[PDB]
Amino acid sequence: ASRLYTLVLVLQPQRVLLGMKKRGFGAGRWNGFGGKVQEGETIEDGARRELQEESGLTVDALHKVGQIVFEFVGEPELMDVHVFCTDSIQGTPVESDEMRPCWFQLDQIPFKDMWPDDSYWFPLLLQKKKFHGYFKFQGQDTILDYTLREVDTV
Ligand SMILES: Nc1nc(SCCc2ccccc2)c2[nH]cnc2n1
Repeated sequence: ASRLYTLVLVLQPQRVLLGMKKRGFGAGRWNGFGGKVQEGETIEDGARRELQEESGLTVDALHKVGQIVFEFVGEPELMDVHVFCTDSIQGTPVESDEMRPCWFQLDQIPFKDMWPDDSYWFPLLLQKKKFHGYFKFQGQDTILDYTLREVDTV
């Protein structure tokens, strides 16, 4: 029992783009751009769709960099999140109803105002390593169990 989601990180040589989530799931935390994958689109098409909806950006190419599975206590469906990276983007990011975008220097990442699992795997993304992760949550703040490894194929 699982459902597909996407997450996109725009990572340039000296900065990374994050959005402050204004409503819905994860509101009040900085994150990459993404959401549910729809019927009739590929996983990559869904990532591009969410990036455009939430920031206005389009891209030449997306690269697969990780997979993370989330379990929330008392929720029947696991979340299967496919994580993508890009350097080159097309456009200037703008605010949407869902997200307020800002650039961050790579030594000033706001981990205290991010999902707690990001402190574990985001460092691997910044180091350009591919990864598989699993995190079990009780509510939105408490990690009960986790696994994390580097992989050769995402
Ligand atoms: N960084 C991060 N992201 C997510 S969900 C990302 C994808 C998403 C899904 C549904 C609505 C909008 C966005 C997380 N969940 C639990 N820990 C987490 N960490």
